[PDB]
Amino acid sequence: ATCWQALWAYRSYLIVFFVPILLLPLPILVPSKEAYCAYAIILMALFWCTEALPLAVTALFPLILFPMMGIVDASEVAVEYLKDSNLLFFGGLLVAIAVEHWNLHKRIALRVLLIVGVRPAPLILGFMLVTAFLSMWISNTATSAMMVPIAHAVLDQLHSSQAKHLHLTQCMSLCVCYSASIGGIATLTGTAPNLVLQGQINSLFPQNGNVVNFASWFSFAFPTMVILLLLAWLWLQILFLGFNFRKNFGIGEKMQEQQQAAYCVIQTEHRLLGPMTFAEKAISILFVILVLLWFTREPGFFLGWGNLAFPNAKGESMVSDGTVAIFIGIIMFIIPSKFPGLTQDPENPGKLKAPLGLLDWKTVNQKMPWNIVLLLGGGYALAKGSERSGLSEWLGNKLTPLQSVPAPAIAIILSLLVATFTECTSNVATTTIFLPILASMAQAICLHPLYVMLPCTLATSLAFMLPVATPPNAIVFSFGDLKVLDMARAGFLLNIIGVLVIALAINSWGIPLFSLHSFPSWAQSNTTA
Amino acid sequence: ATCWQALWAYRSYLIVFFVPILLLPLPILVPSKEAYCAYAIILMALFWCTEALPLAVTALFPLILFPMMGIVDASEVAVEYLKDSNLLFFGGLLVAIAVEHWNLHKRIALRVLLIVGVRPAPLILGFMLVTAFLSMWISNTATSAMMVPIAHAVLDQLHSSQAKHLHLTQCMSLCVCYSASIGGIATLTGTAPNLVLQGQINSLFPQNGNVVNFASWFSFAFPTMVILLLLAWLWLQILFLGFNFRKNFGIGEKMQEQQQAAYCVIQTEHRLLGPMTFAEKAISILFVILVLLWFTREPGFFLGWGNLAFPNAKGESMVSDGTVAIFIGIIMFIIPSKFPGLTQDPENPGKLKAPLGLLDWKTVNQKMPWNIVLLLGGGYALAKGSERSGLSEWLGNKLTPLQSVPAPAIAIILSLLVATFTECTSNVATTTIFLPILASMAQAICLHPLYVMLPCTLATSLAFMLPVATPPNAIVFSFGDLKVLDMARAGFLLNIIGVLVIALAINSWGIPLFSLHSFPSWAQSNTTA
Ligand SMILES: CCCCCCCCCCCCCCCCCC(=O)OC[C@H](COP(=O)(O)O)OC(=O)CCCCCCCCCCCCCCCCC
Ligand SMILES: CCCCCCCCCCCCCCCCCC(=O)OC[C@H](COP(=O)(O)O)OC(=O)CCCCCCCCCCCCCCCCC
Ligand SMILES: CC(C)CCC[C@@H](C)[C@H]1CC[C@H]2[C@@H]3CC=C4C[C@@H](OC(=O)CCC(=O)O)CC[C@]4(C)[C@H]3CC[C@]12C
Ligand SMILES: CC(C)CCC[C@@H](C)[C@H]1CC[C@H]2[C@@H]3CC=C4C[C@@H](OC(=O)CCC(=O)O)CC[C@]4(C)[C@H]3CC[C@]12C
Ligand code: NA
Ligand code: NA
Repeated sequence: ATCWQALWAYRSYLIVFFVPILLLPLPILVPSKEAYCAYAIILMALFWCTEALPLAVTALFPLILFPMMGIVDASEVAVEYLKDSNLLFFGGLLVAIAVEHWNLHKRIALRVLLIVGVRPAPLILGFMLVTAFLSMWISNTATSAMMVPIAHAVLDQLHSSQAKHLHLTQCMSLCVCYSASIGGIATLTGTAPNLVLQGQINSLFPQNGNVVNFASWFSFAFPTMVILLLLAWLWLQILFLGFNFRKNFGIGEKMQEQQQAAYCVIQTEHRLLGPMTFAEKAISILFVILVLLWFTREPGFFLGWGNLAFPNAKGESMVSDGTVAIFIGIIMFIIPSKFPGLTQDPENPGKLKAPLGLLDWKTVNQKMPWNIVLLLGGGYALAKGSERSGLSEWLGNKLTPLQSVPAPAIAIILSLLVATFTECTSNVATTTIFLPILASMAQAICLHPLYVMLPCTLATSLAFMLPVATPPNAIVFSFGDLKVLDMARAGFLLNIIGVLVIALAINSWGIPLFSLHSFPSWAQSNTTA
Repeated sequence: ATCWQALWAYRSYLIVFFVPILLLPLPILVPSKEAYCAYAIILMALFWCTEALPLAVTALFPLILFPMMGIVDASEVAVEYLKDSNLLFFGGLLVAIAVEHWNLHKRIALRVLLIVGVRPAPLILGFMLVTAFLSMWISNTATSAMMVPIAHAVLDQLHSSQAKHLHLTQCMSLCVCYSASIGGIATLTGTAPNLVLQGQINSLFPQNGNVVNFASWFSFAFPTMVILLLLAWLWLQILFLGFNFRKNFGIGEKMQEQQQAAYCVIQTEHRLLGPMTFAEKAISILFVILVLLWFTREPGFFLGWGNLAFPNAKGESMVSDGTVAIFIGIIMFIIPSKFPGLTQDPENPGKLKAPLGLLDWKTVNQKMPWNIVLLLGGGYALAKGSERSGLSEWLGNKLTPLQSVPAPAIAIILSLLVATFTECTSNVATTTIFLPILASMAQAICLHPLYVMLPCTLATSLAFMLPVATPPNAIVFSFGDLKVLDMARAGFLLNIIGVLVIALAINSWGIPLFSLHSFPSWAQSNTTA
């Protein structure tokens, strides 16, 4: 009896000791570098899902596993842990720390609740719609980095105004996370695999006639985005709240009048705030300026300030979104938090004292999620180890004996495999590798390309199970009120739903506007006929 | 009156606003990329010395300055902020956090004080000798990362046993910092520019006869190290303590018997500790194993375990010192801090609870100096911007019209310039660039190489003014009780002392054992005669 409670109390130590031993037949029986990288991937996924170690400690495992298995040496694996996206997260969290420190987050959360109201499922739908609209035009990482702290502030105000809590918290966190990545598929400039697909079409089949452009991508990918967003909202609401759809929408007495009480509490808390202080006004202006600079830097469909000022030899911007975030975060240290804020010096009773800035270093040190910086870096290191061991090439060359399958099932199997492989590795390198293989495979069996290239492009964006794929999937672990098992349990079904929605969009309304029953003349080579 | 105290209270804001404006004639009047990188260097040095901003905030300035001046784009400047040396610092600080959390640091500090005694100048000399002996054989960063927390613990125990304090603290911090870099010059494998010099001699002048080897480097560079260490001890003791040399050595009554009181207090505090706990024994064993693995990984003069296991195609180690540090730090999370430590669960009154590890994440998050990680990264970014703008090449090509100078003054001017340029940039890239220029310059004027190549190699190691050069110079800012102006004030004279000691060693006992009055036959080309 107690000898089983001793083993159940020690379960993390038993997992950490026994899971690496049980996977040893994969590197022992198959002596290859692809097998070693697969060992590292499966081990890190199991350690993240069981939470046997902290997240940031599991994230440091490529630093010891990749040099001593021979994939890549220590100096080359160490420069993967701070890229530009990781710095964009750091810079956005500086602004969020400043917003919370001067009580602007309470004012924003109370205005949001006074506009939308206190009803769980419509409030979640409103956050999902705003996040998806923002990630059509700016980066997915920046959208996540400004939308996650706002949703956390709104949830805290809603839970204090009514005095379940944890399940509504998990639902709103995952809804913002998934909306930031779902909304990026709708525009051609919304996420990087879309531009990789346009470049590979123009490179592999010249004289295609610019068949993939802004309007033809929007006409195909906007209804897919809207259908997938509504299905994601419905499934997350079912999984975390009940099957009721009546207390979810707050309908009926014993719900209608216990919401007027919380709404009156919210009105009282909003009235109890005074006028805006100097720090709140300065941070509001800087926040608006940061979002406006993110819209106009490199919009893709017209020419931004990052193309006019600061171009490279190809006309692209040398300045990125992380640069603008670090710029605003640095400016916050040099602006005084109160302008005639001259305090008499207590340890020097003849001098005055200047006020602190909108940010000081000890607040930033206490409030920054350093473990998420390490988690994002560990994901990047896993992806580079996957592309340097030859595992991505080995997984790409498995899609070639998929030829002996009828055509609507080829795309479904392909989308399943591409979403699953993207859960381990990156998504831009997979789109770089997989598209020539698929283009040759479709040229072999007299099938139109973009019948297999479009589902492969759309499937790299819809991966929802692990924090290693797509930096939004890491950013929701910042406030520490969500487990990885919640994300995997919600994301496993959402991958399958995304696969089915892609199949509906490619077998209906994708066939007319791309002429997918034709085998066009710009795809003919000397091998076809 | 008060209108001057308002301006004096606001002096950091005035510095931050006015220093970038006053330096604008350098990029405006000289429109070049070398001038832009020099602007960034001078601006960051002024912001660090005035402490107008926090150290880690000034360290983030290459991320905004280098893409928007056109030196290097955002994605390439962002991957400079986490290299292997920065990770070695992180991994060593994990072990130091574990040592302090379980009160092993108090036991170590009390044993050190019971052995050495309570006398300031001999205790400082003992720390300097141990640090210099350790950095002859292992990395300078690892030596600094384990010696700085121990010295801090010893200073805290000494100041509590006597109840000035701050000046003795600054003296011991700078002494450990400077000893870690001074001791690395004595062996051929002690620091990386020495091996760069041996490789460049073997590459530029083949059939030299292996004139630079282990024994001939040790015979030249060991007395230089000992003389420079004694002069550094004397100068730091003069600058931070008094000119007395009698209260510094604790000699004479009113000092002799107020030290027996503190020594008896130290004996009482050591006796009041009990036996060692389980956590203290586990951390002591892991600390000894980590130091023994650092000695034997790649010793240079024999074959280590990193050459036998884990070699690359050239036989070098794919595993580094940072890998071993991260390995030990990861192991500390999985070892229980008490073995039958089964606590009855308070929030679940039918189950037990396993103990926490030797490290948990919230302790690491509260205690890690994240700002020093950012400071080391900002230094690496400054160095890469210096080598990509062409500023290092431009500073190298200035040493060529030094030909019209008598020979003992060429080496002195050269060592001054090389130490000053190393204060801004790195030291391995400067040794890579400057040695062919100096070798051709010495072939032009019938002068022996290694009369100019040896002072250039030795001068890149002795730079003591800024945290950007040599990662030990950043690691002493971890405990926040030292300003950059203290380091600059102490290091400015120590650079000149190092230059004079190098001149003494190259004009005495370097002339016999390298035959520096000969112009040998392996340096002749078709241009000489
Ligand atoms: C589509 C539904 C969306 C529901 C809302 C979910 C997303 C909310 C995102 C909020 C983003 C805030 C950005 C930061 C603003 C900085 C400026 C600032 O703080 O100034 C002080 C400002 C005013 O403070 P005050 O002076 O104390 O009132 O605070 C604010 O937070 C700005 C005002 C709130 C804006 C909410 C907009 C919501 C989106 C549209 C909702 C449409 C609902 C449709 C149904 C309506 C029925 C009537
Ligand atoms: C040359 C002068 C050097 C002066 C000392 C400055 C540098 C001190 C570095 C200390 C490094 C400690 C490494 C970590 C040890 C882990 C093991 C551990 O904690 O085990 C428990 C161990 C014993 O604890 P206990 O059981 O409570 O006594 O604690 C220790 O800290 C180890 C014992 C102290 C070692 C000090 C050695 C100092 C270097 C040689 C000094 C020579 C002085 C010449 C004049 C002598 C006059 C009589
Ligand atoms: C949490 C910390 C304590 C690490 C936990 C241990 C395991 C997760 C790792 C660390 C070291 C790894 C080993 C490092 C090196 C090797 C040798 C490697 O040997 C080969 O087959 C290479 C053959 C060749 O190079 O010719 C096989 C995998 C293995 C055993 C690895 C298996 C997985 C190990 C034991
Ligand atoms: C602390 C934060 C608010 C930054 C503080 C401002 C300055 C430290 C920096 C930031 C932007 C910098 C500018 C960025 C770009 C340029 C354009 C650059 O233009 C050229 O001469 C390039 C000519 C060419 O490319 O042909 C000259 C330097 C300058 C003014 C830089 C001068 C120094 C500035 C003003
Ligand atoms: Na986007
Ligand atoms: Na060394």
